[PDB]
Amino acid sequence: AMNSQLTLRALERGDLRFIHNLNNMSYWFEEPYESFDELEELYNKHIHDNAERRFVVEDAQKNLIGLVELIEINYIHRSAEFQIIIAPEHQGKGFARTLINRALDYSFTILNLHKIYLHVAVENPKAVHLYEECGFVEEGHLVEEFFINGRYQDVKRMYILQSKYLNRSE
Amino acid sequence: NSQLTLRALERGDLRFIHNLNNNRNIMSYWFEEPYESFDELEELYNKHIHDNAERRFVVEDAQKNLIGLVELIEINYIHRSAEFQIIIAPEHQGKGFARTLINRALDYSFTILNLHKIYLHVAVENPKAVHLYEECGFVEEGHLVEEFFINGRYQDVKRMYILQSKYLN
Amino acid sequence: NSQLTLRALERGDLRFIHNLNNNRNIMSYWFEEPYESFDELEELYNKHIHDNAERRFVVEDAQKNLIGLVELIEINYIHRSAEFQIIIAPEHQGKGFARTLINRALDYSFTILNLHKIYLHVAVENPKAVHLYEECGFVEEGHLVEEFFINGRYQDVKRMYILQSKYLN
Amino acid sequence: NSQLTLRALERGDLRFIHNLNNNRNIMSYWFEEPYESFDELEELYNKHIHDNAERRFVVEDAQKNLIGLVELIEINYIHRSAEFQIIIAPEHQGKGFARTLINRALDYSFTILNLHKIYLHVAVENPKAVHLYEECGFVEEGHLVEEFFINGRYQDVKRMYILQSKYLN
Amino acid sequence: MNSQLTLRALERGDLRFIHNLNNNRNIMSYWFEEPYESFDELEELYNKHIHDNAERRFVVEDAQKNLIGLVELIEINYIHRSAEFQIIIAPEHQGKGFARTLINRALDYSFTILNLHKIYLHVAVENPKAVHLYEECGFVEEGHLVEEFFINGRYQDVKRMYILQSKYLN
Amino acid sequence: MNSQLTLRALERGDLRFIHNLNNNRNIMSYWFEEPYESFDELEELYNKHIHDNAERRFVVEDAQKNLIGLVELIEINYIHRSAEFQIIIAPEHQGKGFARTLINRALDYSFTILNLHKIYLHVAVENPKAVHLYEECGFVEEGHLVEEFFINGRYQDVKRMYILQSKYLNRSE
Amino acid sequence: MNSQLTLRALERGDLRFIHNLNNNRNIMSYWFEEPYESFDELEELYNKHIHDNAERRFVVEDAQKNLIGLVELIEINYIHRSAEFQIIIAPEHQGKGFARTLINRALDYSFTILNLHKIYLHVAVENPKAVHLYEECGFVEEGHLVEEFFINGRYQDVKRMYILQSKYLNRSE
Amino acid sequence: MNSQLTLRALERGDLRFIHNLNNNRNIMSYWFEEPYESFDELEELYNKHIHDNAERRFVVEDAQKNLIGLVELIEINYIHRSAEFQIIIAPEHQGKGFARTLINRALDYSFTILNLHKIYLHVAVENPKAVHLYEECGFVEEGHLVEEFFINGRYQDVKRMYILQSKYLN
Amino acid sequence: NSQLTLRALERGDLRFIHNLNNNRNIMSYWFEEPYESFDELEELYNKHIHDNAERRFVVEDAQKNLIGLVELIEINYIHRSAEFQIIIAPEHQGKGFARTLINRALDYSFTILNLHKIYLHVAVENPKAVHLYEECGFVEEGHLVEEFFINGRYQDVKRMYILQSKYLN
Amino acid sequence: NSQLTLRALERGDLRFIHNLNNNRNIMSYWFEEPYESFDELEELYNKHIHDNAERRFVVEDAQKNLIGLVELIEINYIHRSAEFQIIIAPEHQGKGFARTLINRALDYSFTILNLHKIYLHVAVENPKAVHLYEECGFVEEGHLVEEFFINGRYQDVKRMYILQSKYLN
Amino acid sequence: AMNSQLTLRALERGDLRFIHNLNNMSYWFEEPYESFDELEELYNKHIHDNAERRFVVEDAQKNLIGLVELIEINYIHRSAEFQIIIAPEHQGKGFARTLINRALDYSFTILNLHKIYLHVAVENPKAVHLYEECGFVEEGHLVEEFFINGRYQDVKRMYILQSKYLNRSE
Amino acid sequence: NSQLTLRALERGDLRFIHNLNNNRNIMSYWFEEPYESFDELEELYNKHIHDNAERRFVVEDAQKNLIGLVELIEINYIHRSAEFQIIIAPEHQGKGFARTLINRALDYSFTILNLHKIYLHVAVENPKAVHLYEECGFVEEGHLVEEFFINGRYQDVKRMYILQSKYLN
Ligand SMILES: [Mn+2]
Ligand SMILES: [Mn+2]
Ligand SMILES: [Mn+2]
Ligand SMILES: [Mn+2]
Ligand SMILES: [Mn+2]
Ligand SMILES: [Mn+2]
Repeated sequence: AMNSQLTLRALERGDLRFIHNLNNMSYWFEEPYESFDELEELYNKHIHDNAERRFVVEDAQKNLIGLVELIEINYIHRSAEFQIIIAPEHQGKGFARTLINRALDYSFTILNLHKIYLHVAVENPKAVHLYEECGFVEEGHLVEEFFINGRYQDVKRMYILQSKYLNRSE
Repeated sequence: NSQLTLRALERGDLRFIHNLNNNRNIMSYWFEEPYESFDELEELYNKHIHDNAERRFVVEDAQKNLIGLVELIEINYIHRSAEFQIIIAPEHQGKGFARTLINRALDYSFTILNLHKIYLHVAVENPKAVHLYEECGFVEEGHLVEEFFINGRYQDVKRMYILQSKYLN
Repeated sequence: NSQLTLRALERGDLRFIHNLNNNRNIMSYWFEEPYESFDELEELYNKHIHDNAERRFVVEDAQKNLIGLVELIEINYIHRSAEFQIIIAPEHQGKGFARTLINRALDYSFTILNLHKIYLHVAVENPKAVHLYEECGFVEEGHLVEEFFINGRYQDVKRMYILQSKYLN
Repeated sequence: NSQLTLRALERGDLRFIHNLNNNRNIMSYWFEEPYESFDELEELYNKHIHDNAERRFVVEDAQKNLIGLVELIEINYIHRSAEFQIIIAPEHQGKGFARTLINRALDYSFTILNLHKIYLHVAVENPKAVHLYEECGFVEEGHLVEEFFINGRYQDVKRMYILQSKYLN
Repeated sequence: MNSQLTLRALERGDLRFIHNLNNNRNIMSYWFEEPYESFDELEELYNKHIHDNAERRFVVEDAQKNLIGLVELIEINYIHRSAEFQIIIAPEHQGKGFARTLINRALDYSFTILNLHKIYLHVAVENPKAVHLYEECGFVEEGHLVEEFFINGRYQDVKRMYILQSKYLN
Repeated sequence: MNSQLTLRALERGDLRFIHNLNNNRNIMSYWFEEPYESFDELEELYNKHIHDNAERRFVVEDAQKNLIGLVELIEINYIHRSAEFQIIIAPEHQGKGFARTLINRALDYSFTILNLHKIYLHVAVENPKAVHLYEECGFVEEGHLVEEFFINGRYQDVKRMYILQSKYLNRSE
Repeated sequence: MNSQLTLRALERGDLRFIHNLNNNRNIMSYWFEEPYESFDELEELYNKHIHDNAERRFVVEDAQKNLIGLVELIEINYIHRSAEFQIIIAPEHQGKGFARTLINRALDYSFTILNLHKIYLHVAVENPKAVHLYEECGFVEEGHLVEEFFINGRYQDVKRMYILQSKYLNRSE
Repeated sequence: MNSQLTLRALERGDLRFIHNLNNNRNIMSYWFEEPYESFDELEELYNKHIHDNAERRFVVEDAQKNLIGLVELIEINYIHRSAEFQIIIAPEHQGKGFARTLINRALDYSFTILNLHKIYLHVAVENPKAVHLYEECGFVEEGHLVEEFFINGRYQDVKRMYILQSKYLN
Repeated sequence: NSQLTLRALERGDLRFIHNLNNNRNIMSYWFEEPYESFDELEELYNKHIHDNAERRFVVEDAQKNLIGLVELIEINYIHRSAEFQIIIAPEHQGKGFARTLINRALDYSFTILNLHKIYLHVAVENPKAVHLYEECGFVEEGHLVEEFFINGRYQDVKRMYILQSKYLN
Repeated sequence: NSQLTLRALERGDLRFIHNLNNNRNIMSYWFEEPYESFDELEELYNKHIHDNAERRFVVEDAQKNLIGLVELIEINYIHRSAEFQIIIAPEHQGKGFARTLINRALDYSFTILNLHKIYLHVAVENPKAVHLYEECGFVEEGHLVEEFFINGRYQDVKRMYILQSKYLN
Repeated sequence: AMNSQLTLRALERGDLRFIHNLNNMSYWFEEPYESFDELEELYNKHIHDNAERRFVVEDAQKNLIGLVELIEINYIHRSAEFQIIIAPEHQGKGFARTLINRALDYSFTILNLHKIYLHVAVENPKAVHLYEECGFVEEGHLVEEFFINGRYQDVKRMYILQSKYLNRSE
Repeated sequence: NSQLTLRALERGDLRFIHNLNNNRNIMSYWFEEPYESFDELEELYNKHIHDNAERRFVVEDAQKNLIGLVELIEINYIHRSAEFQIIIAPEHQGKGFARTLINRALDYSFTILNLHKIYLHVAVENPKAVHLYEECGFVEEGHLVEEFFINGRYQDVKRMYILQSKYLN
């Protein structure tokens, strides 16, 4: 209900600590990093690169809630992959749908992308169902795609198109 | 209105420009490069300090409150033309400052930069703004079809111009 | 016409581009920066090699003769638009190539770059050119007043556009 | 087929890669950056020489004729996967080299790089290619909707994979 | 009042004052023949030309260190031994009789320290009182430049006036 | 003859010629307001100012590509829209009547391509023939600069002469 | 008094003082043969020449750390083993008898630490009191340079005075 | 012979000749007050000081382009308007009467082009014939520098001789 | 003596080093380059931070008072030798520290750096110092004639060495 | 012991690392480059930030006291091996933390980095350390003769290893 | 017998092709490379680095025979690892012992190292025996150290000391 | 002997210097940095072109054959001293050139550089060389014990000097 006070803002240098705290292997523009020091240098290097865009999510009190990321952005095919990360202490408060809507809205009314896709573990059917409710549809079931917790797991690939998100209600 | 001033934009004004871009909530550009992050804006600012293709001015009142921004872009010094954009901070909209800012901009453009022509774009769906520009002496020279993707759809804009010869009489 | 090809511009083609600019005898630009000397053109070329705001193609025949140039400029990948200019070498003007080149340019723009809109400027005093563009599907969206200083006086130009939806159907 | 060899790509092979890109006539990429001119390709090459994310092999015969190219991209060394593309030079298409190249690539991927999975994309509108990949042991894991803008329209592609366990048994 | 006016070499800390002088005057200002508007541009042009001898500047102060004005020598040529001189007095100090004193300080510097041969200046034809003041200080008209400067919405004529080292020293 | 004179933008390969022109004249030459003497200094000043718009130069060639002379615009200011012009003809081509043609080419460029408002030049007071030539091409004296230049052992006066875009373009209208 | 004068190598924090000394003297000052006027130019010339051995400078302080003056060696050549010396005392400390002491410190440094062979200086012909002071410290006139320097509106002559290491070190032996 | 001698600005292609002149002369040579020995060092000092105006050099050629000598102006000061002059004639061209002509060319350049006020030079006290030649060309002794230069195993005295622009021009 | 420690020199110690050089009143060197100003010393320090030809240590007591400096220079890792210099601050001279410092330096040189030989120079006119070095195991290997210009005249110095084999037994 | 944690090393930890190196009092290395001063360590740190060959973890308790350091060096990601060193701060030596740290390191090495082998070196003259490692599951694979010059003499060290298969069963 | 004509020379840029041909995963200063282009850049980067030293082996006719490498050189411990690689076409001609002697001689009479060690596959007992003949002694048997041909293999670590190689005959 | 000349070393002589180092077969240094590869020598050469601490001269005959090298190193311009080394190419040894080269070097050192003292090192085991130096006026000032590791063992060298005052009489 009280998701009204969540704001998105473009990621900046001061947010790197938070990003570092969030990851428990991460990448910055497809380059791996572990230390905050490496992340700092990778950040300076890619500041003008348009292949990935990030937004930190804050509440009215400026607490850092989570992160919205678009990666693999291609401006000819007009597509991007989307990932959302909510800080542990803010999980389970119902913010996810709101953040997903903000991300799609940005992608489809500002960047003018045509398609957005994402990956979700097959073993997290609750998350899969949440994405289906937000209008995503399964386009793939990737077999043994990611090595997580000691074994290769399958993931769903789900997408939504700009035409669908914008004209859903017409 | 009499106490509104223009001053050349400086690094310390960038936070304000960044705030104007967040509230406005469309993609903003610095020397034709889109920016989102304050850090990207700051780097684009340092890179183009010596570039004359765009010039910007902040608008302040007698008390130094930041009112808005005046921008000249696509400046070409052979054809002597430029595009003009004006942005008033939300809290200062509706107070009658617009005409004043437009006059300041034209005055600068035509009595200091010595430009020949100034043009601007205004949404077709904002006929009040179109009418305001017509009152300040601008005339429609084009109706650009599906020129800008704004708020989820391609929109048409009027292109309006005024010439130095007209303004200087 | 069937044997005309477009190929991405390369450093070795700059001599040709420079020759086209001399006979045309108007101020030429490379990424919105004016140039006159071959050396300035070469340096602007090296500087903008990775810049996606402009794309150029040389036109060749089956025998590799250099026919002309196709340029897309002001490319904006959010609004998905670009401005188009075409230049045919003097000795190849009047051979019927223009329509073919225009089609190749639109095809590239709309089936490879995935742009939404392409526009161009054409002198009002060249109504034959205007008519040719109308035949290829372009429509006037503006009549720009005293937009360009050409041959000693400010001239009006038509601004003409075509949309991807129209060209693809 | 027995006499086909793979060799790690070097700067001298860039001409060949550029030639392959012209015939295919869709936008090509070098480490996810698009390029059209040989000059752009050469610069992107110098820039990514130390980058592990993509690896390429040129295919030659006993006489050193250039047959084609094998590319692994989006290589991830933790998940141990990569995307595979194969490009055969026009003059060598239809001669039965494809299956051999595919086998060489899988062998390399699975017995030398020690990858776990190899996947590829194939246009839904090219069912003969899809069928060939199914014969080589690939299986469909996705049907990507309107994934790529190719020839004026968004097209669907199949995503097909093969696992190291399957190929090695 | 006038005996206590001093010239001192312009320094980085004075640029704010120079910027304020440019805002009040409200015509396009130049630094090493490059126009500037923003304080940032002025500061970068200042850093870039610190070792360039084609222009030299001095701030004018009183006994209490109030900033009175600026003296500039530009187009300095050390073979022909000439330079252009410009003087700008802050609004609040105009009309107080400082000008003649500043002009003499500038000529003294030019002719007894830099060893220049000639100093010239430009003065609007529409400011005959200024022209006459320069004539009183020993300058003579050598040209009447037609529509030389676009100032305040129109091309204006300016007098070009000069004085020679031999005249000022004898 | 004069119909066949062409202007082209100066390029690096023309610098030898420019250097030769400077040696014959035998007075101090400048490139972007910096004096130069050696070819090497000229070449480095050329590389340094390639993208600087305050000066523009053109070499003059005939139908056979012989190098005839040089046209320079300096002190170009794009707000006031003015520039200084200098023309130099190679010794062996002086006295063939090319000057007026080159002056027309320069004015035409300045006023129909760069869109400048005013062009001025300096001419030695002791070269009244040159002053007269400039007056015929439409220039008018706007100053007589006293002891402006140290040339050949003494300070000399020069005329400053100008012409406006309105006059050159619309004289006939 | 003079026993308590110390020399120390010039440092960045002393540049304000050097700048103040230049303003009072009111003639053109140089740093590594480059003239400077603003503090900012002096600071950049200082940063640029930090590792340049052609000039060396020392500030003079008293027991209380007040800044008294400056000792400079310039044109140092380590093959010919010579250098030019200049000494500048702050106005408020002139006339207290410090000069001879500073000159001795400078000679001592030059001849017992740098191992130079010769030290020379310039003194205005119109400052015969200074010339006499230098003669007392062991310097001898080796030239009377005619119209060498343009100072205060006219070319002035200066004496050039020198002293050799052998004389300063072994005079007493 | 002498009417056909020309001065031209030194260029990179002349450095081999300058290096040969330094080897034959067999004393330590300087470029912008820095000693050089190797051609490589000379070439780097040349590149580094191309835009430095404190020294200017000219090679002397005959009608057939044979390299005759070198004319150098050093310690050029554009406020006091003075410079030091050095002339070096290639061994095979010494004794042919070129010197006076070269000296006049150098003074002419200095005084009718650079607009200098004074030119001075150094000449070994042990070469009174050279001293006398300079006196004939209008130079006057202004100093006798004691043990100024360590040359050929010993400190040597040199005369310092000067000439003024007013004298040479009148 | 037991409470004297050696620690690797750091930027914050440069003031102390500079103070030692002023009272000693002879030309000092940093990596064979002479210095006088603190600023020159600081720049030489930044430049040679990774240079292994010289190593320095400050000597402190239990209370962290700065006692002196130990320097190894001309370090050659093939011949395995180095030159040693030791400087004790004026106020700490005559307290018996010298022998202790010499032992610490040799210990470092021979048990950590693994050098084979350490040598030093000592003025012939300081026979007390020479005798102290002989007591610590050094032996004269040369009497260098007029090696150093010090206090207005060329002075002879003894060169004294000790070998790792001797110190370790 | 239960409350000991490992945390990836950062720039702010360099002081601590430098303190550990002073107490050990033998030559220390950062990516195989020796260092003594904090300044050298800081420069070597900046230089190797992107280098994968060594990884470090600081050990803290619940209250954030700095206990020690765990280092993996000579990491090879193909052969999947690394050399391990552990350093405990003097004040925490002898309190029983060692075995716990060793277990944490093996666990990390074998369940997170997926290494195959971990080896270490231990002085032959420190048989209690050797015995402790044998108890933790390491086995001698070499006795390296006169491998390290430590405290004035070349000393032998045991090389001890443990394999992932052994630790995980 | 005719090993007398083998020469060692320090590796230089032109030898990189040969080094590239020799490797069938290699490293340059412990940094991995595959392409010749990467090797070129790594070469430029480490030219002044003393941690590794390489020598190419040539015959009288300048054929490239092989490579001698010292790596992990530490100048405090005074040790290094040695590797020798003979080009396929030159294997089996008896050159190895000669190259090993050249390497030890260099290491022990020029670099002044104290110890040299090497690694040899346990499954290549012929090579192990050759090294024992040249004076090396086993100091370790590394268990499952290297993944070669589809499985982890054991390797011997063998060393020789300077004192032994130099005084063997006394 | 009369026709032997010195000339300042230049880049084109480096191959010769490299050849001299290969035949001599001991570790060579350039500005105290050891070099082996021609590429390392070339980079050290470019780096120290402006460094005055060492000066070198090649020796040529009338026919331009390269005879040898004269080097002054450790040049100090305050103490006015330098170390001298001379190397004659193998094929030119034994022809009586040595005395001549020594005289050329001393002459340069003492009549051009104005040095005060020149010293050199000569193996104790080469008494013929020692005697030659004594004949040219040098005197032993030291017998350095185990100073250089040459040919597998530490060797002693004589240090010999001569002063400018002596040579200039
Ligand atoms: Mn990707
Ligand atoms: Mn634009
Ligand atoms: Mn100017
Ligand atoms: Mn000087
Ligand atoms: Mn290692
Ligand atoms: Mn040394």
